[PDB]
Amino acid sequence: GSHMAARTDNSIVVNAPFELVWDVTNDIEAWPELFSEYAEAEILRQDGDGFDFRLKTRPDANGRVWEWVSHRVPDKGSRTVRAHRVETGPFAYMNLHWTYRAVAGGTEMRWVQEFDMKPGAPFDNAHMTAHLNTTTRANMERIKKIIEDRHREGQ
Amino acid sequence: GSHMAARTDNSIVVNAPFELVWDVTNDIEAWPELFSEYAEAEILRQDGDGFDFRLKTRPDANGRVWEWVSHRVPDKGSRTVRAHRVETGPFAYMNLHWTYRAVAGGTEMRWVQEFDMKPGAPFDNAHMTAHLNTTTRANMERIKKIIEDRHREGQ
Repeated sequence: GSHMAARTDNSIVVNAPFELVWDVTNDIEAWPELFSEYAEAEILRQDGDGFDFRLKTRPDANGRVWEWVSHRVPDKGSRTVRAHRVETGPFAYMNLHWTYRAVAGGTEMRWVQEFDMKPGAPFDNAHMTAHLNTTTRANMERIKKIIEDRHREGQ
Repeated sequence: GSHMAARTDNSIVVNAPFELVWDVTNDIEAWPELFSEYAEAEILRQDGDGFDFRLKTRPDANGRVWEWVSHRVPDKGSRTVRAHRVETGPFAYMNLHWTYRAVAGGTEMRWVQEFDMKPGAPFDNAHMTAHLNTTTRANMERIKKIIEDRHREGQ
């Protein structure tokens, strides 16, 4: 039979210039602090064009933990980032696309995820879509707050 | 006439492994967030063995702001970092030495600063010593808290 793939599309404006928002959000070493969702973020190797890194989440409200490896390709020149899952997990596939658009007073981050769950996975498209929206919004809001706070150079 | 140079010696134990404490404290991009004292931390160039970077403080209680360039040389293999001021400012000289010692449950950071103020500088050895101790302790405590918090992988 046929079915539709899943997708998430979230945005948030960070009151800081592109350079800072880009540098912070792409500083993998800081991810476990920047993202409340990530317990670990380990770069495994630099595939030249991009890199492969392992991510592991902090347990969610139910105690579930996710861990996977993804190939990430940042492209500062194009103010864009793309990545996709490479392991055999519940996701048939999962790819990401981040854009950083200049707006009055800051940078608007837009994160898009396109995926499809394997049949029988603990989470189906509907459930995972809800889970990802919740965590993504939480992550983007924490990141906004952290960046804007460090961006203040006064007292 | 003769006089004695100044020195500060501060320590704090961070409940995290060397790798994490080292990586975080040497991630210059994160300094404006890690250190409440730094408004900016910009790497200017990589002098091969080390690098030169510009630092600018957030105003202190009196509204005073410091900005300087220093040559920093991290040496992970030796678990040590050394740096020194290169500009013509109120400091006749200022050099730093950080050590990371393994202790039960964590890493003890020890930061030592050796310096001497130029005569006529707004701050003399005594005043600057007090200022540096206050800010250093504040910085080390914030860093301890941040690292230990991100180090927790549970809920």
